[PDB]
Amino acid sequence: MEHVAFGSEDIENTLAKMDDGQLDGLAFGAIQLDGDGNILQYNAAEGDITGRDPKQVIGKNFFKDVAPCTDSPEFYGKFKEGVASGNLNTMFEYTFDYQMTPTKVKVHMKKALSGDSYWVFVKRV
Ligand SMILES: *C(=O)/C=C/c1ccc(O)cc1
Repeated sequence: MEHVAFGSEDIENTLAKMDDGQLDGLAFGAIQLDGDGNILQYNAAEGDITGRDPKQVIGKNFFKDVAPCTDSPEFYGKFKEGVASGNLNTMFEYTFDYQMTPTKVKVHMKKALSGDSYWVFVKRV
């Protein structure tokens, strides 16, 4: 696979500029968002967790379109606050339940190293 653990302290360095192929080798779901929440990258593990087809969701807005169950203070609010501050590093459990069997996950959102983009990492719990 790719040898990176969920929640690693330097994950943003390890995944910096990772192409879509390499991202598909992670053991956990990985989504890269711009500051508005548009999907830039979406890996295979995430698609397995959620059922979404990665290439279909890239370019969509995660909060508006793909994941309305995350359009809440508890998820989007945290994301939006992090984007506004230009800093984000949070881990929390959540349940994904839009047009899918409800699935509890652990989420790690972390600002990407460079630029202004934001990772959403997901694993099952
Ligand atoms: C709630 O609507 C959650 C949906 C969802 C979460 C994560 C994804 O990668 C895709 C859909």
